[PDB]
Amino acid sequence: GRVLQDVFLDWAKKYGPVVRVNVFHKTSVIVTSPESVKKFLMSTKYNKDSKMYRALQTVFGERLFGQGLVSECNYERWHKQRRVIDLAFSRSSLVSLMETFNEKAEQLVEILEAKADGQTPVSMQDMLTYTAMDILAKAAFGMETSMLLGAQKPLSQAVKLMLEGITASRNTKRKQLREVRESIRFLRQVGRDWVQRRREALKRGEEVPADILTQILKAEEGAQDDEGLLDNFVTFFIAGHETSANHLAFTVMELSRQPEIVARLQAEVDEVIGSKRYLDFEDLGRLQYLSQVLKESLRLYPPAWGTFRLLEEETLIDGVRVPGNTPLLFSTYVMGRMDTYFEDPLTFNPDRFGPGAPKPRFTYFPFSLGHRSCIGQQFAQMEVKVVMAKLLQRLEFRLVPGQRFGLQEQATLKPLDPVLCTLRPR
Ligand code: HEM
Ligand SMILES: C[C@@](O)(CS(=O)(=O)c1ccc(F)cc1)C(=O)Nc1ccc(C#N)c(C(F)(F)F)c1
Repeated sequence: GRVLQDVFLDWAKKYGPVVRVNVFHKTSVIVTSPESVKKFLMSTKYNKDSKMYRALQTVFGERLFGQGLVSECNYERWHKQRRVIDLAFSRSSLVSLMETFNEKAEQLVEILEAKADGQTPVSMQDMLTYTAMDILAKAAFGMETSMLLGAQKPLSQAVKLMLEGITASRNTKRKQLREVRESIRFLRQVGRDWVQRRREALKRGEEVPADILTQILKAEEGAQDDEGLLDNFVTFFIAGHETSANHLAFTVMELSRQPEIVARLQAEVDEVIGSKRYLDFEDLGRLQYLSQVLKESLRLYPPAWGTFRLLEEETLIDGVRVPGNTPLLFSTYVMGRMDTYFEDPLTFNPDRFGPGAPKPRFTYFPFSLGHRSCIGQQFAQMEVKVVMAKLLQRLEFRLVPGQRFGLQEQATLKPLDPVLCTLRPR
């Protein structure tokens, strides 16, 4: 259960802060000094490398993320979508999402409580993925997928294959090619239909609370076809649930072998929310220790391990001449595991993020940094606190003997094993 990132870690440690590599069968330079991270990520002068993102824009010759918000590299084209889409992420937009967050988390916990007999194995990876998908579908596009309740099996199956498609396409077979193409076309069709269903409600003068769909449509205002829209549809559908689910899955997985931390987490949910059923916005800020545990989870287990920038002009980086036209790779996974940046890096220790501790300085970036940072950071941090808070209040988890703690790389990092647990009530 090692990943290509673990090899980059070995080389960063051994060959220093500037290392030429092969990723996606392409030359790049991995750059792992905090000073280089600041200089390149913190300036609008450096932009994403279209070359490295082509594997999201299209897969197996089927259009996927296209020139959506993640995969668009040109600053001006990106800046135009971002300025608009940003509105759906205001403090007030996010406050409004609390209900969706509580509703899905509650439904999750209820489903789990029904299986909490200590004998039924439950894939926490699958359940968390269904939750995150149901949350995203509702919060972003105003649709109920009810995957938690067994619905939309074809859609979840389509996301699954598509993800494996992204996995096979850039790294490594007859049916897979067909399945993946079909899955990508199904996803884009799903988006067609949900855009239509929104348009027809609007056509009949119905009222629509501003959301992500509202701003994606709005950014597509004046285009002859809606292919840009479906790009942004698939972008958010995927990016707005997969990393959250992976992050939750890693956190649950790790906590199963951290009883003392669970005890403090439990003690904390009690003090701040009690046995209350609904979490208020202001409740989130007070779950400070849960916050540290999630931060520490992202340090060791970042679903999105890093990012690429195009270095346009030959530049000196930490004493090494790097030629112009070179993709720079930045890895929060790598830096998180280097003892030069984090003491005893392999130890899961949430006190690293405790009150009074200096904040890691450009050595930790699970949502990236600068202008290309994650638009959904706060959205994500909120949903996962809501979900974990409810789990911690009501349930205890035990990993099914034989479950491993390792990682795998699909389109993101996620647990190698499905996180099979048996459940008991707290
Ligand atoms: C804990 C979960 C999350 C983490 C770890 C996370 C991680 C990241 C990272 C590292 C970036 C940079 C990608 C790159 O440079 O190529 C990114 C991009 C972004 N993610 Fe997130 N993300 C998560 C949750 C969310 C959610 C919930 C949303 C949507 C609701 C979302 C939407 C976005 C989008 C659209 C981008 C592109 C931003 C831009 O270039 O303007 N993510 N995410
Ligand atoms: C194809 C690849 O899986 C591989 S990668 O190793 O070149 C890579 C991983 C993570 C990155 F942030 C950037 C690149 C990939 O680009 N995945 C990727 C990148 C960003 C995002 C975001 N946001 C996602 C996500 F699935 F949408 F979350 C996947």
